Amino acid sequence: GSHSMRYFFTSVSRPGRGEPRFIAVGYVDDTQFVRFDSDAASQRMEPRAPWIEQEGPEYWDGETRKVKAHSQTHRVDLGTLRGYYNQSEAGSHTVQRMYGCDVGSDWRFLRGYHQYAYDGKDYIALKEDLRSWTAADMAAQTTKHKWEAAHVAEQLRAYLEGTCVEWLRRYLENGKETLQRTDAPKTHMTHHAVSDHEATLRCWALSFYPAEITLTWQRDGEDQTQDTELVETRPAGDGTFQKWAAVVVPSGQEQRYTCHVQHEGLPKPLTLRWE
Amino acid sequence: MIQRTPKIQVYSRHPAENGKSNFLNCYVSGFHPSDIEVDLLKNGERIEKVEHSDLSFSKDWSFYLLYYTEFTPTEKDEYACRVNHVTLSQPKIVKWDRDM
Amino acid sequence: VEQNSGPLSVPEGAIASLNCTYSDRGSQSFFWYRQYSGKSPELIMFIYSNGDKEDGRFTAQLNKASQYVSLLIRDSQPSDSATYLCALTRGPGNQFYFGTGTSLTVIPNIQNPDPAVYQLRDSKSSDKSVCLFTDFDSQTNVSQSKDSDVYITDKCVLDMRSMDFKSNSAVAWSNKSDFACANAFNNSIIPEDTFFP
Amino acid sequence: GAGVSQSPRYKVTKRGQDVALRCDPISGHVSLYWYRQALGQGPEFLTYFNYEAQQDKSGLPNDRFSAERPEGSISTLTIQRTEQRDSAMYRCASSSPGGVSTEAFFGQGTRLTVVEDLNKVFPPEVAVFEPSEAEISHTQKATLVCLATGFYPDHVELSWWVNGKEVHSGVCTDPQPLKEQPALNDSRYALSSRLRVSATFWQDPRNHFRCQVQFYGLSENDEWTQDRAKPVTQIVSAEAWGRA
Amino acid sequence: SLLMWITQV
Repeated sequence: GSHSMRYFFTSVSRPGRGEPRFIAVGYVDDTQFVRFDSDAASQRMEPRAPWIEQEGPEYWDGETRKVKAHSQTHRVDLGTLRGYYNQSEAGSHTVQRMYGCDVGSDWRFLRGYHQYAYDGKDYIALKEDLRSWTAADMAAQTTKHKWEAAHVAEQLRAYLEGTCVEWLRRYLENGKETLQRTDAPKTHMTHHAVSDHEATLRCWALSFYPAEITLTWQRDGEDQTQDTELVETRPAGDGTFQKWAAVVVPSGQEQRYTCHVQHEGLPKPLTLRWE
Repeated sequence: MIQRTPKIQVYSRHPAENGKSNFLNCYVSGFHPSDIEVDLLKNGERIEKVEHSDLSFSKDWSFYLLYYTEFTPTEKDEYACRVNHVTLSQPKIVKWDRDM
Repeated sequence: VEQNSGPLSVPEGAIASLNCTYSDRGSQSFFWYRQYSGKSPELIMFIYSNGDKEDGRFTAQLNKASQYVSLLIRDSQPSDSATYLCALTRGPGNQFYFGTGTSLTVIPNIQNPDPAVYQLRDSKSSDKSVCLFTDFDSQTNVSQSKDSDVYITDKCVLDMRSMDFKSNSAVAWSNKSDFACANAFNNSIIPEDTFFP
Repeated sequence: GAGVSQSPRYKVTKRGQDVALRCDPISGHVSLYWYRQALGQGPEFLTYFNYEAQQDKSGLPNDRFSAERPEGSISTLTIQRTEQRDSAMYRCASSSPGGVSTEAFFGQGTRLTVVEDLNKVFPPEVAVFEPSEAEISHTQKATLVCLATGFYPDHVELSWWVNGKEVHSGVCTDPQPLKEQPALNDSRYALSSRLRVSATFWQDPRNHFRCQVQFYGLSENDEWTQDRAKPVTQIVSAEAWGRA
Repeated sequence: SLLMWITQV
């Protein structure tokens, strides 16, 4: 159904140890496709997916020029933000940036966004209308007054609606076998006795895509989402994801409990039980 | 200035089985700042050939990295993930449990 | 960025119209530059919003649907005589494109014509001599196809700011000849009542 | 600095030698563009930079042309093995102080002329012609005429000086010079100018008129084997006092 | 594809 393209940028100062470290990465949905690293030997935007490699020399030269311009801009932003917040030269600080666009089932423009962060907290963010900003504090309003004067929102809105979507559409067609696939989760349950009284029932879900998944537990019909040990949806390493949810149960009452699983690739949601 | 303590998860790519080709993973996530040390251990001592993913982050600006390496698990061998970070008073080790 | 074909000639005090089209519909910022003879281009106006933008006598107009820009010089003086350049950029960090340029020449209104061909002596040596054809209205224009030895320059609009008095002048000389100063400008159609002393 | 500053202003070069055109932009301007402008045409695009990195090289006419901007400020366009067809007015320009979009601020430019033989370079012979008898009686005004002749290439800046101070009122100079021998390609040039004042101002012997002509020819490092004087960058003047 | 960006904070 819905899809998205997003670029993530990180810039970290290393005072008296060369230039700031700059890492940029591009995603389509939950599949990474490009990267750039300022410490790497190549000094180029490199491919991190099979389907992007078919792009000619003009694409890669163009992306290298643009990502180099990002790198050098966020280098200045570090110096600017240090002066804004009145911090010492020797201290290390972080600048994070994210932008991109979403699309619906029809591949039309759903929404866009463009956000900044300094030392973990939110700095400045483009609102959903793409014509106005949200300033976190004193310093963010200084940047807001500059960017309202420079008509930056009008420039970003044109990209996010126009260009961002056209490239997202084009990547989805290029990597049809990778991006538009939908791998179903391979589920199974496992039993482990904690004590004479207690017993744990873990409900797995392996090798699925995309990462959006729901694993809830029920005690004979009704939900009991409290006392359910969830974990982060973690990457397997080969493109697919993993997740599990565990519950503590009295010994000899395992078949009362059931694990409900919901996923895009699943036509109907699976209901698991202990053997 | 905010700091976030990393959340560690040690696990295999595919279901573990003795004497088979597999990839050991360590998924550090939900941490800030980005500067972090991660090693994969084998019975105490570290492994040399250990690749990692590119630096990215989640909606709350917290970073995530996947450190990984090829390995052959057995009955007797124990693997783990040692992680050091500014938020931690000492390097935290997390043992690989086969059913977690 | 294809611009209108020069040159262009406009009377003094009249509305001069300059136009320019462009292919790239994604162009954000548009500019009008002015380049005097042997000088660098200087900015007159910038425009990005549609419709008109007035700045004194100059009035720019952008139509991003029909994708053209235009500059309208109202009550044009002789000092407006320049090559007007249109310019645009897709945005900050991108290439900065320029049109080919239209060569504007605002024809000065000489309200008191008094045509005359005067002879002038060189202060270094008496032998060297030159003929000054001056104080003629803009309807007249010169020509140089006389001889190999004889040289004749084009028009030159001088402007006495204190006295408020324009004057089109022209210069003609020979290297070595029995050079007729009366019959120097006999190539071009000079006025009927020109003063020969 | 305050504005954009190129160097050199004018440059003569022997055919086959290399040249380096300098461009010092405005402080803090991210973008820096290069252009060449042929006689009676708009600025043709060559190349540009964002911060340090040269962007698209496609606009550079051939592989002899090259450009750098190593420390992210001063750029340097470099033409190797020059040819006569490389001769043009090379302009640079900067924009975008702190990344925000602005106009392109232009430099003064570099007039490059690639000459086949250095012996064809000549400085101008200047001469001031005094006003006519008939002009003062007829129009009650006095027109001085200056005439810089026999110079090559077209590297000249004419100016009038009344009593040791430059004047722009009442002055007219030709937009282009004339070829002394139009048939030949390497022909010398000739330029004329007119300074018009009142009859009373000319007739006063106090006033001192002077036609100054700055010429740009060869530099100090250019070799010179011929017997006549080296045709270097120089001011050639000519003067005439008042009389009644 | 990245947007061309030089605009500073």
